[PDB]
Amino acid sequence: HMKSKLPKPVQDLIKMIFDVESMKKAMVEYEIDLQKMPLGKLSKRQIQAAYSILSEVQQAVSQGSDSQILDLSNRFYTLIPHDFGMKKPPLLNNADSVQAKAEMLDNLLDIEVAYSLLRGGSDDSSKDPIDVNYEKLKTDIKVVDRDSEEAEIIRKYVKNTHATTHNAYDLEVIDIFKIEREGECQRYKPFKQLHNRRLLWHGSRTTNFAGILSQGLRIAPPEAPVTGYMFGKGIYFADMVSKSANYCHTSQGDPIGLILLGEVALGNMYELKHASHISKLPKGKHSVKGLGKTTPDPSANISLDGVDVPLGTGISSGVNDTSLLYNEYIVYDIAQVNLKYLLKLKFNFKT
Ligand SMILES: C[C@@H]1Oc2ccc(CN3CC=C(c4ccc(Cl)cc4)CC3)cc2NC1=O
Repeated sequence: HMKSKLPKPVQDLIKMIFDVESMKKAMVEYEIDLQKMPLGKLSKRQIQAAYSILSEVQQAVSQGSDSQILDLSNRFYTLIPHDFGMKKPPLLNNADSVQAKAEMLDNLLDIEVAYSLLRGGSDDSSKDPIDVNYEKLKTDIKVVDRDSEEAEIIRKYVKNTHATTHNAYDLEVIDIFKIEREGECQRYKPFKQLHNRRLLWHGSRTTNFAGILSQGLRIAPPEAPVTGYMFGKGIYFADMVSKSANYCHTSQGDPIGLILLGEVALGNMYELKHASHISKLPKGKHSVKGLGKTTPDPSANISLDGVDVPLGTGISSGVNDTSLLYNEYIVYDIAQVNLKYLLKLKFNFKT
Protein backbone atom coordinates (compact mmCIF):
# COMPACT_ATOMS: atom_id res chain seq x y z
CA HIS A 1 0.00 0.00 0.00
CA MET A 2 0.81 3.75 -0.26
CA LYS A 3 2.41 3.86 3.27
CA SER A 4 0.75 7.11 4.69
CA LYS A 5 1.95 10.72 4.87
CA LEU A 6 0.50 11.66 8.31
CA PRO A 7 2.99 12.81 10.95
CA LYS A 8 4.26 9.87 13.08
CA PRO A 9 2.53 11.09 16.24
CA VAL A 10 -0.87 11.13 14.43
CA GLN A 11 -0.20 7.63 13.06
CA ASP A 12 0.60 6.32 16.51
CA LEU A 13 -2.50 8.03 17.79
CA ILE A 14 -4.71 6.29 15.16
CA LYS A 15 -3.07 2.94 16.05
CA MET A 16 -3.77 3.48 19.77
CA ILE A 17 -7.48 4.12 19.41
CA PHE A 18 -8.50 1.59 16.82
CA ASP A 19 -6.76 -1.23 18.64
CA VAL A 20 -9.22 -4.21 18.84
CA GLU A 21 -7.35 -6.05 21.59
CA SER A 22 -7.65 -2.94 23.82
CA MET A 23 -11.40 -2.92 23.22
CA LYS A 24 -11.57 -6.55 24.34
CA LYS A 25 -9.43 -5.81 27.34
CA ALA A 26 -11.81 -3.03 28.46
CA MET A 27 -14.67 -5.47 28.07
CA VAL A 28 -13.07 -8.19 30.18
CA GLU A 29 -12.26 -5.46 32.79
CA TYR A 30 -16.00 -4.88 33.13
CA GLU A 31 -16.46 -8.66 33.53
CA ILE A 32 -18.36 -9.10 30.28
CA ASP A 33 -18.46 -12.64 28.99
CA LEU A 34 -16.83 -12.31 25.48
CA GLN A 35 -17.93 -15.84 24.63
CA LYS A 36 -21.60 -14.79 25.03
CA MET A 37 -21.22 -11.06 24.19
CA PRO A 38 -18.34 -10.55 21.79
CA LEU A 39 -17.18 -7.27 20.38
CA GLY A 40 -18.85 -7.89 17.03
CA LYS A 41 -22.16 -8.61 18.78
CA LEU A 42 -22.31 -5.39 20.76
CA SER A 43 -25.42 -3.37 19.76
CA LYS A 44 -26.97 -0.04 20.77
CA ARG A 45 -30.41 -1.56 21.24
CA GLN A 46 -29.13 -4.14 23.71
CA ILE A 47 -27.18 -1.46 25.57
CA GLN A 48 -30.35 0.64 25.74
CA ALA A 49 -32.43 -2.35 26.98
CA ALA A 50 -29.82 -2.80 29.68
CA TYR A 51 -29.96 0.86 30.75
CA SER A 52 -33.77 0.43 31.16
CA ILE A 53 -33.39 -2.50 33.53
CA LEU A 54 -30.79 -0.53 35.41
CA SER A 55 -33.43 2.20 35.74
CA GLU A 56 -35.88 -0.39 37.15
CA VAL A 57 -33.19 -1.37 39.66
CA GLN A 58 -32.67 2.36 40.65
CA GLN A 59 -36.44 2.51 41.28
CA ALA A 60 -36.47 -0.50 43.58
CA VAL A 61 -33.42 0.88 45.43
CA SER A 62 -34.98 4.32 46.07
CA GLN A 63 -38.02 2.64 47.60
CA GLY A 64 -36.51 -0.32 49.58
CA SER A 65 -36.72 -6.28 49.27
CA ASP A 66 -33.90 -8.69 48.44
CA SER A 67 -36.75 -10.70 46.98
CA GLN A 68 -37.63 -8.30 44.18
CA ILE A 69 -34.10 -6.91 43.80
CA LEU A 70 -32.98 -10.37 42.69
CA ASP A 71 -35.35 -10.62 39.68
CA LEU A 72 -34.28 -7.19 38.37
CA SER A 73 -30.61 -7.90 39.01
CA ASN A 74 -30.97 -11.11 37.02
CA ARG A 75 -32.76 -9.38 34.13
CA PHE A 76 -29.77 -7.00 33.76
CA TYR A 77 -27.33 -9.92 33.55
CA THR A 78 -29.59 -11.52 30.97
CA LEU A 79 -29.12 -8.52 28.61
CA ILE A 80 -25.40 -8.02 29.34
CA PRO A 81 -23.87 -11.50 29.81
CA HIS A 82 -21.22 -11.42 32.57
CA ASP A 83 -18.36 -13.82 33.33
CA PHE A 84 -19.54 -15.89 36.32
CA GLY A 85 -19.53 -19.59 35.25
CA MET A 86 -22.18 -21.82 36.91
CA LYS A 87 -22.65 -18.88 39.20
CA LYS A 88 -25.33 -16.90 40.84
CA PRO A 89 -23.91 -13.44 39.87
CA PRO A 90 -23.59 -10.82 42.59
CA LEU A 91 -26.78 -9.03 43.53
CA LEU A 92 -27.26 -5.46 42.26
CA ASN A 93 -28.82 -3.97 45.36
CA ASN A 94 -27.34 -0.51 45.90
CA ALA A 95 -26.56 2.89 44.34
CA ASP A 96 -22.88 1.99 43.80
CA SER A 97 -24.11 -1.02 41.82
CA VAL A 98 -26.17 1.35 39.69
CA GLN A 99 -23.38 3.89 39.26
CA ALA A 100 -20.83 1.31 38.35
CA LYS A 101 -23.04 -0.45 35.76
CA ALA A 102 -24.24 2.85 34.17
CA GLU A 103 -20.65 3.95 33.75
CA MET A 104 -19.84 0.58 32.18
CA LEU A 105 -22.74 0.95 29.68
CA ASP A 106 -21.65 4.49 28.80
CA ASN A 107 -18.26 3.04 27.90
CA LEU A 108 -19.82 0.29 25.70
CA LEU A 109 -21.55 2.99 23.64
CA ASP A 110 -18.14 4.42 22.82
CA ILE A 111 -16.67 0.93 22.12
CA GLU A 112 -19.56 0.00 19.82
CA VAL A 113 -18.92 3.15 17.74
CA ALA A 114 -15.21 2.40 17.35
CA TYR A 115 -15.84 -1.19 16.35
CA SER A 116 -18.61 -0.26 13.92
CA LEU A 117 -16.37 2.32 12.21
CA LEU A 118 -13.71 -0.38 11.91
CA ARG A 119 -16.15 -2.87 10.30
CA GLY A 120 -18.42 -0.63 8.16
CA GLY A 121 -16.89 1.26 5.23
CA SER A 122 -14.69 -0.10 2.45
CA ASP A 123 -11.71 -2.36 2.08
CA ASP A 124 -8.91 -1.25 -0.25
CA SER A 125 -5.52 -3.02 0.11
CA SER A 126 -3.62 -0.32 -1.80
CA LYS A 127 -4.40 2.15 0.98
CA ASP A 128 -2.62 2.39 4.31
CA PRO A 129 -5.21 1.37 6.95
CA ILE A 130 -3.80 4.20 9.14
CA ASP A 131 -5.07 6.63 6.45
CA VAL A 132 -8.33 4.73 6.03
CA ASN A 133 -9.07 4.84 9.76
CA TYR A 134 -7.97 8.46 10.19
CA GLU A 135 -10.59 9.38 7.60
CA LYS A 136 -13.38 7.60 9.48
CA LEU A 137 -12.98 10.12 12.37
CA LYS A 138 -14.07 13.23 10.38
CA THR A 139 -11.67 15.24 12.51
CA ASP A 140 -8.70 17.28 11.48
CA ILE A 141 -5.74 16.42 13.74
CA LYS A 142 -2.58 18.50 13.80
CA VAL A 143 0.67 18.23 15.80
CA VAL A 144 1.15 21.33 17.89
CA ASP A 145 4.76 22.49 17.80
CA ARG A 146 6.62 21.89 21.15
CA ASP A 147 7.87 25.45 20.99
CA SER A 148 4.66 27.42 20.27
CA GLU A 149 2.93 29.59 22.88
CA GLU A 150 -0.12 27.32 22.98
CA ALA A 151 2.15 24.34 23.89
CA GLU A 152 3.75 26.43 26.69
CA ILE A 153 0.35 27.40 28.13
CA ILE A 154 -0.95 23.80 27.85
CA ARG A 155 2.19 22.40 29.50
CA LYS A 156 1.88 24.96 32.31
CA TYR A 157 -1.81 23.89 32.75
CA VAL A 158 -0.63 20.26 33.16
CA LYS A 159 2.24 21.30 35.45
CA ASN A 160 0.20 23.46 37.87
CA THR A 161 -3.03 21.49 38.30
CA HIS A 162 -1.78 18.14 39.56
CA ALA A 163 -3.49 17.53 42.96
CA THR A 164 -1.46 16.52 46.01
CA THR A 165 -3.94 13.70 46.83
CA HIS A 166 -3.28 12.28 43.29
CA ASN A 167 0.48 11.95 43.76
CA ALA A 168 0.87 8.18 43.37
CA TYR A 169 1.85 9.13 39.78
CA ASP A 170 3.02 12.12 37.76
CA LEU A 171 2.52 13.05 34.16
CA GLU A 172 4.63 13.79 31.09
CA VAL A 173 3.15 15.22 27.96
CA ILE A 174 4.25 13.10 24.99
CA ASP A 175 2.32 14.87 22.11
CA ILE A 176 -0.12 17.77 21.88
CA PHE A 177 -2.68 17.64 19.07
CA LYS A 178 -4.92 20.50 17.88
CA ILE A 179 -8.18 18.84 16.81
CA GLU A 180 -11.26 19.99 14.87
CA ARG A 181 -14.29 17.78 14.45
CA GLU A 182 -16.28 18.35 11.30
CA GLY A 183 -19.40 20.51 11.94
CA GLU A 184 -18.64 21.12 15.59
CA CYS A 185 -17.63 24.77 15.32
CA GLN A 186 -20.98 25.30 13.55
CA ARG A 187 -22.93 23.51 16.35
CA TYR A 188 -21.15 25.78 18.87
CA LYS A 189 -22.05 29.14 17.23
CA PRO A 190 -24.95 30.20 19.61
CA PHE A 191 -22.56 29.74 22.55
CA LYS A 192 -19.34 31.04 21.10
CA GLN A 193 -19.60 34.36 22.91
CA LEU A 194 -21.44 33.37 26.13
CA HIS A 195 -19.72 34.67 29.30
CA ASN A 196 -17.63 32.21 31.34
CA ARG A 197 -16.17 30.20 28.51
CA ARG A 198 -13.41 28.05 29.95
CA LEU A 199 -10.73 25.60 28.73
CA LEU A 200 -11.27 22.35 30.77
CA TRP A 201 -9.97 18.76 30.97
CA HIS A 202 -11.88 15.59 30.01
CA GLY A 203 -9.98 12.31 30.41
CA SER A 204 -11.34 8.94 29.26
CA ARG A 205 -9.92 5.53 28.48
CA THR A 206 -8.09 5.20 25.22
CA THR A 207 -10.83 2.86 23.89
CA ASN A 208 -13.36 5.74 24.07
CA PHE A 209 -11.50 8.12 21.76
CA ALA A 210 -12.59 6.84 18.33
CA GLY A 211 -16.14 7.38 19.66
CA ILE A 212 -15.36 10.86 21.05
CA LEU A 213 -13.62 12.04 17.89
CA SER A 214 -16.24 10.76 15.54
CA GLN A 215 -19.32 11.77 17.64
CA GLY A 216 -18.06 14.41 20.12
CA LEU A 217 -18.65 14.19 23.83
CA ARG A 218 -22.19 12.93 24.27
CA ILE A 219 -24.84 12.73 27.03
CA ALA A 220 -26.07 9.25 28.14
CA PRO A 221 -29.36 8.28 26.36
CA PRO A 222 -32.91 8.66 27.68
CA GLU A 223 -32.94 5.02 29.07
CA ALA A 224 -29.90 5.64 31.32
CA PRO A 225 -30.74 6.07 35.05
CA VAL A 226 -30.26 9.76 35.98
CA THR A 227 -29.35 8.45 39.42
CA GLY A 228 -26.30 6.77 37.92
CA TYR A 229 -24.39 10.12 37.87
CA MET A 230 -23.56 12.57 40.64
CA PHE A 231 -25.07 15.57 38.84
CA GLY A 232 -27.30 13.56 36.45
CA LYS A 233 -27.00 13.24 32.69
CA GLY A 234 -24.61 15.83 31.27
CA ILE A 235 -21.00 16.10 30.03
CA TYR A 236 -18.45 16.38 32.87
CA PHE A 237 -15.21 18.41 33.04
CA ALA A 238 -12.47 19.29 35.57
CA ASP A 239 -10.03 22.19 36.08
CA MET A 240 -7.34 19.93 37.74
CA VAL A 241 -5.48 17.78 35.18
CA SER A 242 -5.05 14.91 37.74
CA LYS A 243 -8.80 14.69 38.43
CA SER A 244 -9.44 14.13 34.73
CA ALA A 245 -6.27 12.04 34.33
CA ASN A 246 -7.69 9.50 36.82
CA TYR A 247 -10.45 8.70 34.29
CA CYS A 248 -7.80 7.44 31.82
CA HIS A 249 -7.50 4.21 34.00
CA THR A 250 -3.87 3.72 33.05
CA SER A 251 -1.56 1.39 35.10
CA GLN A 252 1.93 -0.14 35.30
CA GLY A 253 0.48 -2.56 32.75
CA ASP A 254 -0.36 0.38 30.40
CA PRO A 255 0.87 3.80 31.39
CA ILE A 256 0.03 5.78 28.23
CA GLY A 257 -3.28 7.69 28.27
CA LEU A 258 -5.24 10.39 26.41
CA ILE A 259 -6.97 13.46 27.74
CA LEU A 260 -8.92 16.30 26.04
CA LEU A 261 -9.03 20.05 26.45
CA GLY A 262 -12.38 21.55 25.44
CA GLU A 263 -13.81 25.07 25.28
CA VAL A 264 -16.89 24.75 27.46
CA ALA A 265 -19.55 27.50 27.50
CA LEU A 266 -20.54 27.71 31.18
CA GLY A 267 -22.50 31.00 31.40
CA ASN A 268 -24.59 31.29 34.57
CA MET A 269 -23.45 28.40 36.77
CA TYR A 270 -25.69 26.52 39.17
CA GLU A 271 -23.34 25.92 42.10
CA LEU A 272 -23.84 22.72 44.08
CA LYS A 273 -22.03 21.03 46.96
CA HIS A 274 -23.74 17.58 46.89
CA ALA A 275 -25.32 15.02 44.50
CA SER A 276 -28.27 16.27 42.53
CA HIS A 277 -29.51 13.87 39.89
CA ILE A 278 -31.12 16.18 37.39
CA SER A 279 -31.64 16.03 33.60
CA LYS A 280 -32.64 19.67 33.05
CA LEU A 281 -31.28 22.89 34.62
CA PRO A 282 -33.45 25.39 36.52
CA LYS A 283 -34.41 28.36 34.34
CA GLY A 284 -31.64 30.93 33.89
CA LYS A 285 -28.71 28.46 34.39
CA HIS A 286 -26.35 27.15 31.70
CA SER A 287 -24.25 24.63 33.67
CA VAL A 288 -23.60 23.12 37.06
CA LYS A 289 -20.48 23.78 39.05
CA GLY A 290 -19.76 21.16 41.71
CA LEU A 291 -17.92 23.27 44.30
CA GLY A 292 -14.53 21.82 45.26
CA LYS A 293 -12.65 22.45 48.48
CA THR A 294 -9.63 23.37 46.32
CA THR A 295 -9.52 25.46 43.18
CA PRO A 296 -6.81 26.66 40.73
CA ASP A 297 -5.93 30.14 42.04
CA PRO A 298 -8.42 32.52 40.29
CA SER A 299 -5.92 35.36 40.06
CA ALA A 300 -3.55 33.13 38.02
CA ASN A 301 -6.08 32.89 35.14
CA ILE A 302 -4.72 33.27 31.63
CA SER A 303 -6.53 33.78 28.34
CA LEU A 304 -5.93 31.60 25.25
CA ASP A 305 -7.60 32.68 21.99
CA GLY A 306 -10.06 34.60 24.16
CA VAL A 307 -10.97 31.65 26.46
CA ASP A 308 -10.12 31.45 30.22
CA VAL A 309 -7.41 28.89 31.20
CA PRO A 310 -7.56 28.20 35.01
CA LEU A 311 -3.90 27.14 35.36
CA GLY A 312 -3.10 28.63 38.83
CA THR A 313 -1.81 26.26 41.54
CA GLY A 314 -4.43 24.76 43.81
CA ILE A 315 -5.56 26.96 46.74
CA SER A 316 -8.57 26.75 49.12
CA SER A 317 -11.90 27.78 47.60
CA GLY A 318 -13.23 28.79 51.01
CA VAL A 319 -16.15 26.42 50.44
CA ASN A 320 -17.00 24.61 53.63
CA ASP A 321 -18.91 21.36 53.71
CA THR A 322 -18.79 19.97 50.22
CA SER A 323 -18.87 16.43 48.83
CA LEU A 324 -16.05 17.46 46.39
CA LEU A 325 -12.31 17.96 46.87
CA TYR A 326 -11.99 19.63 43.46
CA ASN A 327 -14.35 21.48 41.14
CA GLU A 328 -16.47 19.69 38.59
CA TYR A 329 -18.38 21.28 35.67
CA ILE A 330 -21.39 19.81 33.90
CA VAL A 331 -23.32 20.97 30.81
CA TYR A 332 -26.57 19.43 29.59
CA ASP A 333 -26.44 20.43 25.97
CA ILE A 334 -23.86 18.78 23.66
CA ALA A 335 -23.73 22.01 21.68
CA GLN A 336 -22.00 23.80 24.60
CA VAL A 337 -18.64 22.03 23.99
CA ASN A 338 -16.01 22.78 21.34
CA LEU A 339 -13.07 20.33 21.62
CA LYS A 340 -9.71 22.06 21.08
CA TYR A 341 -6.83 19.73 21.98
CA LEU A 342 -5.94 16.09 22.67
CA LEU A 343 -2.87 15.26 24.83
CA LYS A 344 -1.00 12.01 24.94
CA LEU A 345 0.46 11.47 28.37
CA LYS A 346 2.90 9.19 30.05
CA PHE A 347 1.96 8.18 33.60
CA ASN A 348 4.96 7.58 35.88
CA PHE A 349 3.61 5.50 38.76
CA LYS A 350 5.60 6.18 41.99
CA THR A 351 4.29 2.92 43.45
C1 LIG B 1 -14.24 15.08 35.03
C2 LIG B 1 -14.75 14.09 33.98
O1 LIG B 1 -15.51 13.01 34.63
C3 LIG B 1 -15.80 11.89 33.89
C4 LIG B 1 -16.92 11.12 34.18
C5 LIG B 1 -17.20 9.98 33.42
C6 LIG B 1 -16.37 9.63 32.36
C7 LIG B 1 -16.71 8.39 31.58
N1 LIG B 1 -17.33 8.62 30.29
C8 LIG B 1 -17.60 7.29 29.69
C9 LIG B 1 -18.67 7.35 28.63
C10 LIG B 1 -19.32 8.47 28.35
C11 LIG B 1 -20.36 8.44 27.33
C12 LIG B 1 -20.15 7.67 26.18
C13 LIG B 1 -21.14 7.61 25.22
C14 LIG B 1 -22.33 8.29 25.41
CL1 LIG B 1 -23.53 8.18 24.16
C15 LIG B 1 -22.57 9.05 26.56
C16 LIG B 1 -21.58 9.12 27.53
C17 LIG B 1 -19.06 9.77 29.05
C18 LIG B 1 -18.55 9.44 30.43
C19 LIG B 1 -15.23 10.38 32.05
C20 LIG B 1 -14.98 11.54 32.79
N2 LIG B 1 -13.82 12.29 32.59
C21 LIG B 1 -13.59 13.48 33.21
O2 LIG B 1 -12.48 14.03 33.08
